[PDB]
Amino acid sequence: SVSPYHLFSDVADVTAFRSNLLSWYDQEKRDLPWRNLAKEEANSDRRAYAVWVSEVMLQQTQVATVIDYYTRWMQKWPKLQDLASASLEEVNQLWSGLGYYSRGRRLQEGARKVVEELGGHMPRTAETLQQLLPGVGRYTAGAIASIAFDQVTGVVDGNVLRVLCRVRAIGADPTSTLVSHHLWNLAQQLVDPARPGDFNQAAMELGATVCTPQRPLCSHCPVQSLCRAYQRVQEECACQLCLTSSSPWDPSMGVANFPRKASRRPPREEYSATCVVEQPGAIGGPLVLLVQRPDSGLLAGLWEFPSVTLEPSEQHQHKALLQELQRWCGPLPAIRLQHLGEVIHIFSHIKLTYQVYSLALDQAPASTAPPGARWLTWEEFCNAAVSTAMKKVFRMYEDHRQ
DNA sequence: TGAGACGGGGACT
DNA sequence: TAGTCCCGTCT
Ligand code: SF4
Ligand SMILES: [Zn+2]
Repeated sequence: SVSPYHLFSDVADVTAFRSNLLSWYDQEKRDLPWRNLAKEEANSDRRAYAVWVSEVMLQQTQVATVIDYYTRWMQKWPKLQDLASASLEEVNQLWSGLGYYSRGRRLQEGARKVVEELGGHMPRTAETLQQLLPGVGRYTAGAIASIAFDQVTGVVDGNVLRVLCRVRAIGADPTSTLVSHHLWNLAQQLVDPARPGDFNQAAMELGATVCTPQRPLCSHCPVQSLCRAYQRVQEECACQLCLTSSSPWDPSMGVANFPRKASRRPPREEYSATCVVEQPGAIGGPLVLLVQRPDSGLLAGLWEFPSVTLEPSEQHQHKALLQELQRWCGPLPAIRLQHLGEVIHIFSHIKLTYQVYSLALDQAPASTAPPGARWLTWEEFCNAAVSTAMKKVFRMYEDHRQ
C-alpha cells in the first residue's frame, strides 16, 4: 500500500479538489480555438476530430505554438474525410516547423483509417481510441474521450505530473514505472465525474499558468489548501514516493523540490555539410535544389538542400559534398563553391552543426534533373515540407546574396 | 520493460 | 548573454 499523506483518503478532499479547481477554471480559462469548436459541434465525430488534432499538436509543444498551426490545419482539413484524402506531402507542409513530424503522418493515417474502415466514426472510449488510432497514446486517448465524449477518465501530462507530485508531495523519480502508476491512479481518482473533460483541462492549465515549473503562484492557487508541498513551507509522512536518501532536500527550492528533475545529458555533437545550389531559372527565379530525406529516422520524408554527414575532423571538407552535389546536377566547376558560415540546430538529442555552402550556376544543369530532386522558387521553398534547420540554411543563403 | 529516438521554441535566470 | 527546463508516442 501507500500512506494517506500520498493519497486522498478523505473523500471531502477529493470533492473540495474538484470544486476548487473547476471554480478557478470557470473564471480563468484561456480562450482557445479547439475549446470553442468542441462546445458548439454537436456531431460526436466532428467534435472528436477537432479535439484529436489539438491534442496531437499539443504533445511536447506549448499552447502558444499550436494555436496558429491548429487554425491552419482546421482551415485546410475541416473534416476527417478531408484529412483522409490529403497526401503525406501536404501534411508535412502544414506541419513544417512544428517538430516531431511523425505526429502529422499518424494523424493523417488515423483519420484515413476512421473514414475508410470505421465509416468515419470515431471510437468513443479511451481504450478503443488508443487501440485503433496510431499516434494516440494513453494521454491523447483519455484527452479525446473525456473532452469530446464525457468519459470519466483522468490524464497525466507534464503539467498534471508536476501538480500531482507537489499536491501529494511525491519526491521520487517521476519517470519510474511505479510512481507513474500512482500518478494515473491519483488522476483517475480526482477526475470530476460530472465534468471530466473540463477537469483534465483545468488541471493541465493549472500547471501551465499557476503551478509552473519555476516560481509557482500559490498566492493565486485554488488548490493550495490541498497541497502538501505548500503546507510544509508554512501532517507528515511515515518509503517509495518521498525523496530518496540520495535525493537532496533544499530549503530554498520551496515547493519546487517536487517533482525531482532528471539531469539530462547534453546532446551528442554531429556535423554536416549542406549546399544551396541555385540556377537563374526563368520567371520567378532563382531556383534552388531540394532533395528528399529517407522515409525513416530523423526528419523522415522532409525536403532539404543536399547534405552530407561528416566526422568532426572532416567538418570543413568539400570532397564528400561535391560528390553529393554531382549526383543531382552532374559535373560541377568546383571552385565556385562558396562558404557562407555555420548553422547550429539543436534537437532534443542531437547538436547538429551545418557548414553552409552556396553554389550559383549560370544556367540549367547539363544533366537532366533526376528523380528525387526538385528545383523550387524561393516562395515554393518557404511553403515546402522542410525542417526549420533548412529554413535557417536558406535565410543565410538569402543574406549572403547580392 | 524501458530508455533512447523524435523538433522546435517559449519562458525563466 | 547563453544557458536551462520543459511543453507524448513508439520501439
Ligand atoms: S500550492 Fe503551489 S505547489 Fe501546490 S499546486 Fe498550487 S502552485 Fe502548485
Ligand atoms: Zn513517502
